[PDB]
Amino acid sequence: PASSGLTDETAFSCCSDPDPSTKDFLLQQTMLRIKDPKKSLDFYTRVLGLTLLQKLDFPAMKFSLYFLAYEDKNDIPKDKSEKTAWTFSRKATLELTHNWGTEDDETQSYHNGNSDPRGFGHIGIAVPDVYSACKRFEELGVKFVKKPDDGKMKGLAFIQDPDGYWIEILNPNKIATII
Amino acid sequence: SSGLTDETAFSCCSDPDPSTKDFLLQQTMLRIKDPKKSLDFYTRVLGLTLLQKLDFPAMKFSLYFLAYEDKNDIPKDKSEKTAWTFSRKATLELTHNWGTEDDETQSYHNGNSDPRGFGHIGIAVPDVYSACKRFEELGVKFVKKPDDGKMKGLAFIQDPDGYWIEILNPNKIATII
Ligand SMILES: FC(F)(F)Oc1ccc(NC(=S)N2CCc3c([nH]c4ccccc34)C2)cc1
Ligand SMILES: [Zn+2]
Ligand SMILES: [Zn+2]
Repeated sequence: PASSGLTDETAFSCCSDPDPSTKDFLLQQTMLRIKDPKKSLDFYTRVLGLTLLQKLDFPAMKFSLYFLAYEDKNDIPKDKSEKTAWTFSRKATLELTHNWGTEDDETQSYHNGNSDPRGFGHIGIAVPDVYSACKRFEELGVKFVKKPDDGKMKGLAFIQDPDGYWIEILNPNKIATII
Repeated sequence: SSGLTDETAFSCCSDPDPSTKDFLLQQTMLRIKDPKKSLDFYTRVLGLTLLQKLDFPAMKFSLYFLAYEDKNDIPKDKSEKTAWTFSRKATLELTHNWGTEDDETQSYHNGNSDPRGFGHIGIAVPDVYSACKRFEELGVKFVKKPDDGKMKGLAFIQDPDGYWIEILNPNKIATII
């Protein structure tokens, strides 16, 4: 017969315990290409409150990388080598990739993964209060894909960044409510 | 061209608003064709733990949450488990739309060919060369071997959907830059 999703039993049976060699692995980054770092940096820092950990430039290859994360800026090492080893050992960073010149091209944009052809869906941020977070987002001119009370899943939002990537806004202590 | 100067970049950065103080970067969502290949890949090859599984029969999809977390840390009772899962940093939400697994004319787009957007997720590891040795041994497909290309000591592998996963050592990137 055709799909009905895996039962917990089938799902749970596909799960292995971590091999000891993987014990110090961490999920360090999600990389997204960005058209204009001026817009993106302003959005991710001012709207969402993330910090720029490091900027890396690769002139020969004509791109820059910007690493953003929820980290205290006073924790960032000043020295470029110690900064680099710190940035790349932090959990949950965003690597924003700037291919030089895209900001000047008015016919160029990246694809957000949510229309054909689909793949990547979104990043997601946990906040203590979705409704107050989104009220602030609204006051700052943030574009919404889904307002918190819109649609089936009440109490949950999606906003877009300056490239159009979707960002889920959720409250971990109330997700239990909205099945 | 020539990129942003540090002064231009840094000048676009605001200090965080206090209302954002408890925000955390909780998930990256990827759509997956076959949850069987994927759970196997991410748990066994990569060593992540399945925190939780969610089903939405009305909409015909399931969500699988994976993260590097000790399973003995997972709340046993089903309600508080969810609030734990959704408060962990750096989880992967894998989205399975029912039926894609049986379809041979379907695959998802990895973001690295036209039209580009998403690039990859990235895993920091203590030793890239032994990790990739183990990966080779389990039959993992590579996009870039660690010694392949200019940037030595850094690898890209593919998951069962074709998404790229960077494999890196934070203490050797400083050398690599
Ligand atoms: F043109 C843009 F817009 F920049 O779009 C892109 C999109 C993706 C990339 N990155 C690619 S294509 N790869 C990563 C590293 C790598 C590839 N083959 C290899 C063979 C040997 C060693 C390393 C590699 C493939 C570079 C530029
Ligand atoms: Zn990367
Ligand atoms: Zn999500």
